[PDB]
Amino acid sequence: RLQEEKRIEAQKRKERQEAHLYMQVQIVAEDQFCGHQGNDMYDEEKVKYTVFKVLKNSSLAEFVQSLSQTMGFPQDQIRLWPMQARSNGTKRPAMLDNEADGNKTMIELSDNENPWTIFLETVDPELAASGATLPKFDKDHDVMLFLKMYDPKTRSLNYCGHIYTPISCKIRDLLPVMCDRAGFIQDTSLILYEEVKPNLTERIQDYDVSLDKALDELMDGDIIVFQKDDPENDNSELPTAKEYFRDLYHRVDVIFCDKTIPNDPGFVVTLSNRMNYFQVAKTVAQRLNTDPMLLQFFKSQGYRDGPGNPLRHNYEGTLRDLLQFFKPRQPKKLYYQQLKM
Amino acid sequence: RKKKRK
Repeated sequence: RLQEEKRIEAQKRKERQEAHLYMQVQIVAEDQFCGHQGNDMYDEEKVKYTVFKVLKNSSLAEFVQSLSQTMGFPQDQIRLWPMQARSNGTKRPAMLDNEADGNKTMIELSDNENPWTIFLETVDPELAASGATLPKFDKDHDVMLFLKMYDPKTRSLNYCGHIYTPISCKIRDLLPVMCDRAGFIQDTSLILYEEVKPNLTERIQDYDVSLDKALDELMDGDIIVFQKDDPENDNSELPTAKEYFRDLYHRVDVIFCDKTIPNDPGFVVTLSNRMNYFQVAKTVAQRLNTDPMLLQFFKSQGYRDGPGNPLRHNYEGTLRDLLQFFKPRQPKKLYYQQLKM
Repeated sequence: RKKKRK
């Protein structure tokens, strides 16, 4: 039974050779969207896929069959929304003809893209018994919107699912769904934003208009963030969804090392390129239970890895001006020392 | 009129 080991290298090649024949279809299921705190639907590094080695010139009906089987669903009670990267640095689900663009080879539906990520829409697992089917979708008068709730109090995003809705329907007819899915009372006054892309978070002003108008460049996969219109958002440092998405686009992790501690491993803080000295000192101060006026920061020599000039506590710049001398790996870093009393 | 590109 060692000759069963003439076949480990007979596929360590037979597969290395045929590899050009196959593509990697990376399925994502909607659950992987919960918790995600950034833009778009997930995070390619923290996302987890169900991977499919599928024949480049395979068929799509063949995939749905293989798919339905492997994951355990009815080849007719599910939907494939191929993930699609856009010119604005955003990857969102896009339509697919599950019957017309189904005469084609799998590789070309991918647009010669491998790997090929595809959002897998499944009927809810509860609604299953109910005789629930996955509702019909008119690829011309309906749209699929994804819903995120923003909580200023935690400054976190709570996924709220998706919805088939006709375009003609008006934003006002969507707010009840939002209150509901967010665990909110009905008629709770809400504020709404389309997440267009990083740093762009347009606020949706006129509710009583149809989506087709209410959303600039409406498309399947657009994203509406909503939040309570409550006065206690104003005690939050990022009171609106927009302010969160800004501070997140501007967000940057920085290492801090005590100059006096030799080979100080130091620690990481997450800061914002448009913070100023007070904001940085106040932050890093909290992270060590000591007064900010007790921290002496040093600029960056940018060449030697040792602290540069002492940073006067009246520094008129921003955190960015201090960090512009860094590159990739060079793990953006400054030096401090604790002061007496 | 829902679009096709961005």
